[PDB]
Amino acid sequence: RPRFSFSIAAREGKARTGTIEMKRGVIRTPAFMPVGTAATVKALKPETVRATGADIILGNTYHLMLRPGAERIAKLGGLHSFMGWDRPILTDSGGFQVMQSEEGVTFHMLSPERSIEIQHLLGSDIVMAFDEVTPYPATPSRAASSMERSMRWAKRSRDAFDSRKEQAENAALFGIQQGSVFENLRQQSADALAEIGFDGYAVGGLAVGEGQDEMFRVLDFSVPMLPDDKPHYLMGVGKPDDIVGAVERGIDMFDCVLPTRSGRNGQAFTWDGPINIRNARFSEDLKPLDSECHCAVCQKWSRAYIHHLIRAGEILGAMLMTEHNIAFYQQLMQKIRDSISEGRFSQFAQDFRARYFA
Amino acid sequence: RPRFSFSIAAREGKARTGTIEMKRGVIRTPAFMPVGTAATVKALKPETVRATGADIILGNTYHLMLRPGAERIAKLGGLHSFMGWDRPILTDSGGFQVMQSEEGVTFHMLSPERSIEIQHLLGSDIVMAFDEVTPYPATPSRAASSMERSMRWAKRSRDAFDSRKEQAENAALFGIQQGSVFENLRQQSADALAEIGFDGYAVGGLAVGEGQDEMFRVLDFSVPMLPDDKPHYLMGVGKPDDIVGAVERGIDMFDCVLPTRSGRNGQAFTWDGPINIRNARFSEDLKPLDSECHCAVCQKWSRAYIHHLIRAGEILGAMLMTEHNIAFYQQLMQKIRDSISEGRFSQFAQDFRARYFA
Ligand SMILES: [Zn+2]
Ligand SMILES: [Zn+2]
Repeated sequence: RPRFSFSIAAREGKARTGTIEMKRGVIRTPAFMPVGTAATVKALKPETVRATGADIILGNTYHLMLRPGAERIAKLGGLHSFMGWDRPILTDSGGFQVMQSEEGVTFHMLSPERSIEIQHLLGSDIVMAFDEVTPYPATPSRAASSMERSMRWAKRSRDAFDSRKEQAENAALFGIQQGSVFENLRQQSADALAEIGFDGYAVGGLAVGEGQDEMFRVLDFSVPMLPDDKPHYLMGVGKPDDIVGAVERGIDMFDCVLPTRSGRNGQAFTWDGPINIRNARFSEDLKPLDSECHCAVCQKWSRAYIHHLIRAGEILGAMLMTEHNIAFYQQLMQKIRDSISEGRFSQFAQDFRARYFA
Repeated sequence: RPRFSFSIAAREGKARTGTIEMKRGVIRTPAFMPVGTAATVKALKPETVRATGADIILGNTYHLMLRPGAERIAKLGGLHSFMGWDRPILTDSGGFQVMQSEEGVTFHMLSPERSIEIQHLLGSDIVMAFDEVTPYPATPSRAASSMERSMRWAKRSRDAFDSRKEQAENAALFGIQQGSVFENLRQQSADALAEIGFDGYAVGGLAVGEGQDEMFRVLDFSVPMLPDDKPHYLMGVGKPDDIVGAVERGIDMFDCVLPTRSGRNGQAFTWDGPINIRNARFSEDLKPLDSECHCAVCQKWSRAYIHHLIRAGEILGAMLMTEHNIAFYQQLMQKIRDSISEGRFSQFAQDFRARYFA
C-alpha cells in the first residue's frame, strides 16, 4: 500500500464514501475512530475493537506524553507494539487538552515541534498539526488572532513533520481549520492550510459548547472551503445524529469518547434512540440491548443481565456496554457507507432520524 | 451423563486424580473453581473463563440473594442462562458470608431450608449444605457446639434438597465437615455426615486465620475421615502452595477469590513466585508476565504494558491480570493432574516449591 491515498468511490450531494489506503491498512470512509485514551480503548482488547469493525483508532498525545511517556513508548517499540493494535492509529496534537506564547504552551512544554516529535515517538500513522483552539464563544477579533496563530503553527508543524525522513515517508499529516463560527475566518484558514498543503483537513474548534444547529451552520460553509480530494475530519464528534448530519455536509472521519464513556455510564445506543440500562424497567427484560444489532453482546446477553452488572459496578458491565456501543457506531458507519454507495443516503438519513427520535 | 459420578483414575499416596461427571459437563480433578461473586467472574466473559481451562465456577449464594435476587434469577431462567455459563456451577450455602438461633440466621433470614431453596432457584449443579462456621480461635466447647449444630443443619439440608424432585434428580449435594482444629470433633462431624450421606464432602472452617502449618496439620487427620470414594472439597483455599499441599493430603476441589482479587491489585502469579506488576522495575520490561505461561495475555502483552494499565487504573489492566492469574491456576491444576496420573506428583511438588520460593 502507499503511504497515503484517498479515493472517493461514490457521492450523493455533499456526502462521499471511499477509502484511505495506508501502509498499515485500509480505512473505509465515512469512518468512526474509537478513542484510546491511555494506550487502551477502554475495557476492550484490540481484537475486540477490530471485531466491531473499526479500521483505525485515535491515540491521545497529551495523555500519553504524561503517562507512560512518549520516549518510553518509543523505547518499547512504539504505540502499535505497546498496545497490540497493528492497524492505523491517528494521534491528536495535544492542542485541545492542553487548553501560552507564540512559541507554544507550557504547563511540560508543548510547541508545534514538540507535538510533532511526540507523535513521531508514538509511531502515529496520521499526525495532527498543533493548533490553538478558540474557546466558544469568541469575538471576531480573538478568533482571528487564534486562527492566525494556528496557521503559523500549521506551517511549523508541516516543516517539523517534513524534517523527519522516517515520518514523512511513512505517516500522513492533517492540518486543522480554525476560525470559530465566522465564515471569513474559516475561509482564510482553509486558504492558508491549502497553500501549505496537507494529506487531510480537519474542521477544528467545533463541539465546544455551540449547539447542533450552529455546528451544522458552520459545517455548511466550512467544509466546501476544504480541498475536495482530501479527507475531511470533524474532531470530537459525536452523537449518532451529529454524525449523520455531518456526513450530509461532507465529513469523512469522526472520533468521540461518547460510546466508550457513556457505555460505562449505562447509556446504550439503539436504532430507537439511546436507553439507560440502569433504569428499573430493564431489570427483568430478556431482550438484547438492540433487537437488530449484530454484535457479540447482543447475541448472548440480556438487558436484564447488563442492567444487573452496571448497577452492581461490575467490570463486565463496562466491557459489554462498551463493546455494544462501539459496534453500534461501526454498524451506523457501515449503513451510511452502503447508502451513499447505493445513492440512497438521503433516504437513510430520514429513516434513521424518524426512528431514532420516535 | 449421570446426575453425579466421581471416578478416581489414578493415585499417588493420598493424592488422587479423576473426573466428576455431571449433566452439564465433566470436571477434571483436582479442580480449581474460579469464583463468580455477583453472577460474573470479575472482568472476564464466560468464554474467556472456559478458555483458561475452568470446568466449573462457583456462585455466591449470599450475594446473589441480595442482588439481583434469587427469585428474579429463577424468573429469568436460572443462573446459567443469566450469566451465559452453561457448564457446572457450584453454589456456596451463604454460611460464611452471613457470619442466630437453631432455626437459622436473620440479618433477611437464612436457614438450611432457605439456603437450599435459594440454590434451587439459581439452578446450581452442586449445592452446599447450610452450616455454622466456627470462628478461629475456638474453645473445644464452642467448636463442639457449632459442629453439632452444623450436623443438625446438614440433616435439614439433606431433607430439604431431597424434598424437591427437580433438584434431587439433577443436582448434587455436598456436606461440610466442621470441628475447628480438634481431631475428635472432626471425627464426629465426618461420622455424622457419612451417616446422612452426601455426594461430596467439604472440609469447612479452615483458612480463617490459622497458618498454613496448622491448616496442613488439620488436613492430615481430617481428610482420611471422609469417605474415600467421594470428592473432597477444601473451601476458600487458596495460594498455589496451599493447593499443592492440600492435594498431597487428598483434596480434590478448590476455590478462592485470590487470583481474581489479587489480579486487580497488581499481583501476578508466576512459576517463580508472585510479582507485583506495579513495581517500577517492570516499567520497561518487554517480557510477558510469565515466560512459560501459555495464556493469551502472555502471548501478546508485555509486563511493561500491563504495568502501565494497572498504574493508570485502566479496566483492561484488570482484564489482562485476571485472565493471566486464572489461566495460571488452571495450568497449575493441569500439571498436578498429569503428575499424579504419571506417578510423579511427589517430585512435581518438590520441583514446584523449589522454584516458586527460590
Ligand atoms: Zn449490540
Ligand atoms: Zn499468562
